[PDB]
Amino acid sequence: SGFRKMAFPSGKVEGCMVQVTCGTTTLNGLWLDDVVYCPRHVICTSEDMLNPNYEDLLIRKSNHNFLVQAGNVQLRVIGHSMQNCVLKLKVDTANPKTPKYKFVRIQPGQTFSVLACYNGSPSGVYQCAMRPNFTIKGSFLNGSCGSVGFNIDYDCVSFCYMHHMELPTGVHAGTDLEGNFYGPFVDRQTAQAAGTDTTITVNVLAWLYAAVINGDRWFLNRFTTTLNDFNLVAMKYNYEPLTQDHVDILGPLSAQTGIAVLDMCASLKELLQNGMNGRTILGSALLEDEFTPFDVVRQCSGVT
Amino acid sequence: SGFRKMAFPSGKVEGCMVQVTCGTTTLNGLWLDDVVYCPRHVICTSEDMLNPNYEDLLIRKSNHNFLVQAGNVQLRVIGHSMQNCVLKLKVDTANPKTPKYKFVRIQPGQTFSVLACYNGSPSGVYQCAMRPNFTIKGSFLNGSCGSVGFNIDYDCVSFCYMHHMELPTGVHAGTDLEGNFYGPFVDRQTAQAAGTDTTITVNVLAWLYAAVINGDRWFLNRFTTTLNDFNLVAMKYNYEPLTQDHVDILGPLSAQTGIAVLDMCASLKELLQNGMNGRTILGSALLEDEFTPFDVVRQCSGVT
Ligand SMILES: Cc1n[nH]cc1NC(=O)Cc1cccc(Cl)c1
Ligand SMILES: Cc1n[nH]cc1NC(=O)Cc1cccc(Cl)c1
Repeated sequence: SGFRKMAFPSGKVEGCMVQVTCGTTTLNGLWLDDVVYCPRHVICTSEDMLNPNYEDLLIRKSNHNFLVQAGNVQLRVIGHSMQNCVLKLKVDTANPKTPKYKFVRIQPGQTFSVLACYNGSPSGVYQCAMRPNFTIKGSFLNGSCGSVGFNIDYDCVSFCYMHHMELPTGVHAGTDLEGNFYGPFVDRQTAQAAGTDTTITVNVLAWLYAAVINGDRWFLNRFTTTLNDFNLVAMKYNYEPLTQDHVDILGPLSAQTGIAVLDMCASLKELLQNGMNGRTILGSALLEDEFTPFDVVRQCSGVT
Repeated sequence: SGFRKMAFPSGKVEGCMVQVTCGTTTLNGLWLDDVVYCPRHVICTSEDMLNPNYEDLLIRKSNHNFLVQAGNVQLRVIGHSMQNCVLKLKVDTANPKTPKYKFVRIQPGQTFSVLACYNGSPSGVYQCAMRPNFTIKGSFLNGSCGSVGFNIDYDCVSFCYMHHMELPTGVHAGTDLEGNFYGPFVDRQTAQAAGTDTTITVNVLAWLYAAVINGDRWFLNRFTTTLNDFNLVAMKYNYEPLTQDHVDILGPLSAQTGIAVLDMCASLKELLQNGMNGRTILGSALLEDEFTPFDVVRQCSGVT
C-alpha cells in the first residue's frame, strides 16, 4: 500500500534524447528511427521570437546547420521539414535504442510523465496532468524545450507532448509530436490568454478511491447525491461537470471499494463545501486531480 | 520556472533489475557486475515470516534454487551469501548494463528516487525522503521487495535503499545495499514501533526558497527570528531543531534570493503558528519537507 505521484520508468525515453543546435540556439530533440523531432523555434534568435516568420527563417537553414548530438556521437542530417511547430530532421542512422512507439494526442484531464532534459541530457522525471485549459504546470527552465511527455503500455511508448514555451504566467505550453499546439498557443514571445481552468472531477474522485484503498477513509460519509446536484456544487467550485462517461470510467474503483460513484461524489461535495478542516488525504491538504482512474488502478495493482 | 517532485531518470537502474525466485517466493534483485542483490526474505515461506531463522533457512538452499531472470534471459548462479538482510547471488555473467555506481548509507532527511518494480519489471518512479524516524512513505505492494532507492551524480548511481517490508501501519522499511536496516526494524512479520517522526525543517526552508525563486512569495513577511526562538516553535510543532549546519547548507539559496536564512525561518514560524489560511505554496496546501536544499538548487538550475 501507499500512494505516490508516480511517473513511468524513463529508460526508453532517455535512449531517444539528443541535443539539437541551430546557430546560437540549443534545445532537445527526440530521435526515433531515422528522424529527430524538435521544436521549430530552434531556428530562431532573440530578435526573431517576438513574431517569427518560421517559413522564412527555415529557408536560410540547410541540413548542415542543424547540429544533432546523441551524447558523444554526431548525427548526419540528410533532410529537414517543418510540420506545424516541429522540425523533423532526417538523419542517416536509425536510433538503435528506438523503442516500440506511437504518437498520440492526449485529451485534457489525462496524465503523462515528463522527462525534463537540458542539452539533450535527462535531468529528471515527473508525472503531470494536461490541464482542462491545455496548459501543463511543469518544471521547465530555459533549454528544456524539446523535452517530451509520454505514457507506456507494456513495451510501447506513446509520446503525447513536446515542450515548447513558458507563458508569462509561468505555466507551460507545447504540442503533440505532429507539432500541433495543445490549446490556443502560438510559438511567439507574446502574452497569450490560457482559458479558464477547472479541476478534473473524475481524477479527484479516482484519488478519493485510491485514498480509501490505501487506508484514508475519514472523508466517507452517510450521504449520497445525484449527477444534477453534484454538478451544481461542481459549478460553484470550478470543477468539471461529471458525466455518465466519467461514472463508467470509475466503475472498476467503485467495484473494488464497494462505494457507489454517487456516494463518493457526496463525500467530494462535503469536502468542497467544508474543506479538509486541517486534515490530509494521502499526504495532501488539497483535492488532488493529477491521477486518472486508470492511474489509480495501475498503481494499486502494480502494472509493470 | 515551476517546481515539481522530480525523480532522477530511472534508465540506469532499469538495466539492473532482475527477478529472483526461491521456491514459492518471487521478488526483485539488483544486478551489478556479477552479483545480484536481493532481500533475504526471498528464502522464506508464509509460515517462516513470523520469526524466521534465516541462517537455517539459507542452509537448505543451494545456488540452483535461486532462479534469477533478467527479462527473457536466465542467469547462472555460482555462489550465494547472506550479508545482514540481503542475499548476494554471484552470477557467471557481469551485467552489460552496469552503470558506474556506489553503495551509500543516506542520512535521515535526505531524498532519493525509488524505481518500484514487480517480477523484476519496472512499474514507476517517484521521489521520496527518508523520514527522520528511518521509515519511508512509499508506494509498495506485495512483490515490490527488492525495488531500490538511489541518487545520480552525472554518470554515477549511488544506491542507498532496498525495499524490504511494509509495517502494520502502512509505512515502509528497508536497508542499505549491505543489508543493514535503516531504523530499528527487523525482517519479521511482527508489529514494530517506528520512532516518533518529525518534519525535516531544513527541507521545508529549502522549499520556501524554491517557492520564492518560482514566484510564490505571499508568505514572506517583515519579521525575523533567532535559532533559539525558531527552535522553541519547531519544538511545539514537531519540527527538527535547526542548527548552524542546516543554516550553512541553505547558504546558496539564501544568496540567490537575498533572503537571510533567519528571515525565512520567521516566515516558517508564522506559517506554523497561523497555517496557510486556505492558500497554497507551489501547488501544496501543507509545508513540504521532501526537497533538500541540494534538490532545490539542482532543479532550479537544471543539472543533468
Ligand atoms: C523559460 C522556459 N521554460 N520552458 C520553456 C522556456 N523557454 C521559452 O519559453 C522560450 C520561448 C519564448 C517564446 C516562445 C517560445 Cl515557443 C519559446
Ligand atoms: C505489502 C508490502 N509492501 N511492501 C512490501 C510488502 N511486503 C511485505 O512487507 C512482506 C513481508 C512481511 C514481513 C516481513 C518482511 Cl521483511 C516482508
